[PDB]
Amino acid sequence: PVMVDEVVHCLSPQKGQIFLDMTFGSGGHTKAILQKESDIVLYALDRDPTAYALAEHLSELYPKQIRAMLGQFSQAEALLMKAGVQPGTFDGVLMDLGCSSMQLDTPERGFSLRKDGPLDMRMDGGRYPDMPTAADVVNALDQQALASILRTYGEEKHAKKIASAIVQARSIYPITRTQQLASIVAGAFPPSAIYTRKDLLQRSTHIATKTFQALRIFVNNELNELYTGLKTAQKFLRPGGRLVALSFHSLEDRIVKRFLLGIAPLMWELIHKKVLSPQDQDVQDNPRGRSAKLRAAIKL
Amino acid sequence: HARLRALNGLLYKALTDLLCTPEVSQELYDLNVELSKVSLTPDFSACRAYWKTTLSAEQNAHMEAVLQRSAAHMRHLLMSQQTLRNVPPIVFVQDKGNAALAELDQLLAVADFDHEALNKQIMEYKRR
Amino acid sequence: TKFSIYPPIPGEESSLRWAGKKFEEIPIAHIKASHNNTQIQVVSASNEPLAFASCGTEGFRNAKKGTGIAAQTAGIAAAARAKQKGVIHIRVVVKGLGPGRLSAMHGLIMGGLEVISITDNTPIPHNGCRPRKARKL
Amino acid sequence: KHLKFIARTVMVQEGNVESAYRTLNRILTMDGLIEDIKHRRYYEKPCRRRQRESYERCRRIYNMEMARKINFLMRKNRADPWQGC
RNA sequence: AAACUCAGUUGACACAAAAUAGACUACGAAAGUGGCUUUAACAUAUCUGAACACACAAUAGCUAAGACCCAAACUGGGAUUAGAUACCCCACUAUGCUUAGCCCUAAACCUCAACAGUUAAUCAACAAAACUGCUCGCCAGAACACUACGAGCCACAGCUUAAAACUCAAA
Ligand SMILES: Nc1ncnc2c1ncn2[C@@H]1O[C@H](CSCC[C@H](N)C(=O)O)[C@@H](O)[C@H]1O
Ligand SMILES: [K+]
Ligand SMILES: [Mg+2]
Ligand SMILES: [Mg+2]
Ligand SMILES: [Mg+2]
Ligand SMILES: [Mg+2]
Ligand SMILES: [Mg+2]
Ligand SMILES: [Mg+2]
Ligand SMILES: [Mg+2]
Ligand SMILES: [Mg+2]
Ligand SMILES: [Mg+2]
Ligand SMILES: [Mg+2]
Repeated sequence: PVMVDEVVHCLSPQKGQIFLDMTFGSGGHTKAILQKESDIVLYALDRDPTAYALAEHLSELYPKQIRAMLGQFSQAEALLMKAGVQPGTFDGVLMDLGCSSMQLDTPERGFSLRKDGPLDMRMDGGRYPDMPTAADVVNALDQQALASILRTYGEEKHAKKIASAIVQARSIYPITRTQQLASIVAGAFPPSAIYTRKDLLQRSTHIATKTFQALRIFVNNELNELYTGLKTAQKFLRPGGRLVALSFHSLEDRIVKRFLLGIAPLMWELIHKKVLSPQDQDVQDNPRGRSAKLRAAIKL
Repeated sequence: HARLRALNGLLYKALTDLLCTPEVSQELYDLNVELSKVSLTPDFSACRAYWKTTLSAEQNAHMEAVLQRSAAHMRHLLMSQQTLRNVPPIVFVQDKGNAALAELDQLLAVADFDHEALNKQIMEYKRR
Repeated sequence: TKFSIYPPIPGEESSLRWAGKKFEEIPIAHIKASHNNTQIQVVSASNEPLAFASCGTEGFRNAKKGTGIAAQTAGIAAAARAKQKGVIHIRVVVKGLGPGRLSAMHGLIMGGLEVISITDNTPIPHNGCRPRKARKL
Repeated sequence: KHLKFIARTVMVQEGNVESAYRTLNRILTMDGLIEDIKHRRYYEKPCRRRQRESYERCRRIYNMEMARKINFLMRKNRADPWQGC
């Protein structure tokens, strides 16, 4: 759990309080929250049926203190209405974004380009078979559509080149493997450019990382669904409740910041004025959570 | 763009201060010219100052001629005051917008009463 | 005779009077017109404060302070306060070249007080403290 | 340290306060005080000041020469006395 | 927005800076020098003359001790940014000042060396019209190179002098 100490300190778990975890995933933050407070009431929602089953299994440890739920942010309102809390009155809401550590580590899920897997890149784990896969997205979207998606979601300056390379490759052969797509993206640039791009940590990274990020966002519709999830969390949160959001890329951080700042009187009070960041040593320990920015607010 | 808006406001304030003095010329001060707004070209090629025009047509022409004559001198004065390091040429544009509002007031006194778009292509490819 | 723009000399046999008072006895109205504000203070001939007003005091905030309307409102308020203290004729001394430099005067005229002499006392260092470097944008 | 209400002081004539203010502003402009006040808002570097002064001198000389030339040649602008030839 | 609880009138008050004059074109070898007074004082009438010495040399900078208005690298905030820097706003430091030494660099440029002479038959171009006599300094394709090495210097991430190899048919 990235910045678990900061999340725990800011949310301040207490006896008799109601908390929601809109993204269970591994549940490390949820497990830590239940560890600190043994009398807390918690609802944990996730999209991955594997994560839902993990939460159900972990409910053996806490029978009723944790309640698992499977669905998207759009489905979150309906599922919680089925649960029976329309006012919500949650004493807290935690929203962790990005891809799950379990999802990314597993090559079968296809989120990792380092390990070859099917070009699925779908956070859903079989709940919606009709949901398109990343392979379908690349083999379906046209040159202009793919370039626009890459530019808007992966912040890729050379969206045209990568889109054209992907279109040529899919015209030759179907694109079904993550390593295949990574090789296609690398082929759009000189081979020396495979690791030329360096992250903010100034370490060599694959040139297809931005393409994978954009494709994952478009497959999962992370931006609009994050907007809907933030709106539902605001609607359900108790007055004076604490909302803590963790981000991993600039687009979602911008969306959360604009939602919190209303970019009309403000409906949030920022617990921490400046964005919280993990310790540099913690960043070295967890390179995946380096770009995790914490934004905390109280409902107003 | 934010920088363009800030520069427009700064130039409007500077020009308004300039015209409230006999600094540029005695005749221009006697004309008592007013400004509605100041807009910069997107490429910073020119600065259009929209000056309000009176009802008198001959007086309007005289004021416009004096402003056209003194535009270069006012640009030099602005560059001298260091309000802006590089000041584009100043073009004085007549503003008749308030005349329409005034005539409407006169006549009304007597008037009687993204993802989803590409999801279609994805669906079609999946079905095909 | 004829009118003279030059003020009558203190300690001189000047026949000009205002409400029976001499020019050295007429109260003073100081108007500091800063680039973003306009402060007006009326004092007696013996530097006795009588009325004070400013755009901030009138309730205008931020850029609204640096407007001619705000300066006129401050002038009207200061003139009303001075009139309630018996002031009729004033000698106006103004410093700075703020937007309200004239506008405040208009308000100070709208309050019923009569301006008998307009004076400029803008601080002009012949060469003193070095001013701030030119803004770059 | 000087006496007040002697420098930059204009007496209003029959209450035309606007006219008195315009007269005082014209006096300040003619004496160059407004130029100094506005140019001392920000520090003009000595090289920039020298360039500006040289440009102003050149422009004044050129304008005077052009005006003199126009005035001298204005005499020729009469009606044509040899129309048809 | 931040921060100040201070702001305005009046009075007292500098080791800072030197309106207008100055639309003047002066002084000095150059750098430079534009508040006032006083003292001292502006070489040589026969020219030229430093990698070959003596003495200077803006700003920035170093060393030590002061001065504190303002300005201001840097820094700290404030906004802004996904975040960060820059620009903008605020506060503030080295520093700009004085004293005593150093450093010796500038687009140190009238980009036109000093002295003498001519306006007679113009001159690639542009620039500041074209030349002659004489002397000193300097140049010999570009780039490598305001570099390396050597040497000198109060200089220690410096300055001055200044190459070569490889490469190009241009610059
Ligand atoms: N819109 C959405 N609705 C529900 N669950 C979502 C979601 N978007 C992502 N998720 C899930 O939430 C996780 C996002 S990142 C994982 C964070 C999680 N707290 C952890 O530490 O594991 C993934 O497990 C993903 O499957
Ligand atoms: K002086
Ligand atoms: Mg000699
Ligand atoms: Mg020599
Ligand atoms: Mg020196
Ligand atoms: Mg020094
Ligand atoms: Mg300061
Ligand atoms: Mg020089
Ligand atoms: Mg010589
Ligand atoms: Mg050098
Ligand atoms: Mg060297
Ligand atoms: Mg050496």
